[PDB]
Amino acid sequence: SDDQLVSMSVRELNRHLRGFTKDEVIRLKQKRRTLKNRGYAQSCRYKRVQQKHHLENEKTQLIQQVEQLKQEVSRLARERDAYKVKS
Amino acid sequence: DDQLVSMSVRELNRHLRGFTKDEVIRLKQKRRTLKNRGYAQSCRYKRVQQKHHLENEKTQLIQQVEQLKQEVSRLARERDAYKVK
DNA sequence: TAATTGCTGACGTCAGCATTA
DNA sequence: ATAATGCTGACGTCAGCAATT
Ligand SMILES: [Hg+2]
Ligand SMILES: [Hg+2]
Repeated sequence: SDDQLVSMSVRELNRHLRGFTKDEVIRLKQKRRTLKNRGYAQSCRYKRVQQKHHLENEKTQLIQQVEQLKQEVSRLARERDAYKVKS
Repeated sequence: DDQLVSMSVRELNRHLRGFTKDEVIRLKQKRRTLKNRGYAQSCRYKRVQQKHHLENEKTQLIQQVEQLKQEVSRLARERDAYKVK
């Protein structure tokens, strides 16, 4: 079965490929990789979405960090201005 | 041939005039399939370009928060100079 | 009221690079 | 040294949307 093909032990599978011709063995060995690849690619898509968002979220954080540091610059500059004049 | 993707509407329709309905259906599809193959290549290109622009966007920020930190720690000592005076 | 076009999200394939058994 | 596994970049199909024809 397709499902059973994807799911069995490295050994369990070998002990089940006995009667099948050698060229045929490879076809199903390729089928196992191909099938397993279908799974990996899916999981990769999810991960990529997570990674896309993460970078997006970093950017958000860096921007508010920029605002806040600018807001600090300005106030530290108000104090320097007022103290510069008295001095 | 596969340069079927090349010929324009006007060029193409006239090319089609010889063929049967069924043949037309087949060729028109191969065209969209071919045309789409190139479209996909475009979407990938367009994507790397804007993937980069984003990398630069972050890099310019990671540094912008440096001159800002340095600018504040500069204004710290400069404000104080006129504070202590 | 169609058809064609261009683009993009999502998939499944395949090649490569490690990592693991 | 083999074989298998998982992940990922890039690709080609296909669907379905938007905007032209
Ligand atoms: Hg990924
Ligand atoms: Hg794109």
